[PDB]
Amino acid sequence: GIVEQCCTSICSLYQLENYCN
Amino acid sequence: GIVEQCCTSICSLYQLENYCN
Amino acid sequence: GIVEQCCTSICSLYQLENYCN
Amino acid sequence: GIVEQCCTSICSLYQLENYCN
Amino acid sequence: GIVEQCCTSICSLYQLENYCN
Amino acid sequence: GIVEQCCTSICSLYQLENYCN
Amino acid sequence: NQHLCGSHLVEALYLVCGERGFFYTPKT
Amino acid sequence: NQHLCGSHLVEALYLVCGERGFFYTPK
Amino acid sequence: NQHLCGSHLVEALYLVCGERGFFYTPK
Amino acid sequence: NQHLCGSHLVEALYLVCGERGFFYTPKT
Amino acid sequence: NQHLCGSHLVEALYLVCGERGFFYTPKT
Amino acid sequence: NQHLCGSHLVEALYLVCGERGFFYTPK
Ligand SMILES: COC(=O)c1ccc(O)cc1
Ligand SMILES: COC(=O)c1ccc(O)cc1
Ligand SMILES: COC(=O)c1ccc(O)cc1
Ligand SMILES: [Zn+2]
Ligand SMILES: [Zn+2]
Ligand SMILES: [Zn+2]
Ligand SMILES: [Zn+2]
Ligand SMILES: [Zn+2]
Ligand SMILES: [Zn+2]
Ligand SMILES: [Zn+2]
Ligand SMILES: [Zn+2]
Repeated sequence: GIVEQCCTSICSLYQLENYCN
Repeated sequence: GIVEQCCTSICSLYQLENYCN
Repeated sequence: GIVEQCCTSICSLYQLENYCN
Repeated sequence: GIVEQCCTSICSLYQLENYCN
Repeated sequence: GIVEQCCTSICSLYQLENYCN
Repeated sequence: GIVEQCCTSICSLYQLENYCN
Repeated sequence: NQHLCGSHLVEALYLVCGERGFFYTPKT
Repeated sequence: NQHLCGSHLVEALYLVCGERGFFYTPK
Repeated sequence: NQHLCGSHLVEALYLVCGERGFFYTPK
Repeated sequence: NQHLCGSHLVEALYLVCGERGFFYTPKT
Repeated sequence: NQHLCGSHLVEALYLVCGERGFFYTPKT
Repeated sequence: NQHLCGSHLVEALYLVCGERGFFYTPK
């Protein structure tokens, strides 16, 4: 879940890439 | 310049990283 | 008040229409 | 396509509702 | 009009202050 | 520090001018 | 449907109202 | 290419006005 | 001059969809 | 690297993915 | 006059400074 | 129609830089 990675926790720009198509 | 470059043509986030302190 | 409807509480897009001119 | 349609011409929020999960 | 003026030509935040309640 | 002036505390638009080049 | 405050609320009003325009009166 | 159009206008109004509030009406 | 382009499109999608979520794919 | 929620998270995804597109699925 | 953090603070600086440019140094 | 202009540029800078901070100066 992107929310638990990056909203509820802190995440990187490469972690955000996981959710690109 | 980057500000003009990003608006006039293509810009990558990698190129924008040069302007971080 | 829009704030008490939609900021302090949760509101819908039709509730936001109430504040259009 | 919707992304091109919204930018090239008119888009309603109703039309954008098709792209919700 | 201010909305058209800001988009068509130059706008200062001072000019936008006229539209505060 | 702009953060302690305007994020952690409340600041004015003339206080924001202090951080223009 | 949505929790919206400050500038996000205003952008939401712009989207929903559009040409109709709107009034943002947070105090009353 | 220009400046305060559409969404950006109402964001600038919120900044300038804030708790005072504001009216937005195009022509 | 127009309306929902790039960044503004995905902001409008979040508003309309919200907790439902959404997919974004240009052509 | 960054705390991002709601519309800010989505704008971040748009910037990083761009042409690739993305999916925002907050519930799962 | 306003409580501003993160990306909103930066957008505010852009609006007020504009052509003058600005520096965002949150740590000091 | 293009990409990172004006307001969107400084938002992308904040994302990329964050707590590091950044300088913004057009030509
Ligand atoms: C998600 O679509 C709507 O329900 C909607 C409601 C009010 C509008 O003005 C536009 C769309
Ligand atoms: C700050 O630059 C990056 O590390 C970066 C990471 C992922 C991208 O997609 C682009 C840039
Ligand atoms: C609301 O108008 C102002 O007071 C203002 C202050 C600083 C500026 O740079 C511009 C406008
Ligand atoms: Zn903006
Ligand atoms: Zn924009
Ligand atoms: Zn914004
Ligand atoms: Zn927007
Ligand atoms: Zn926005
Ligand atoms: Zn925000
Ligand atoms: Zn943006
Ligand atoms: Zn934004």
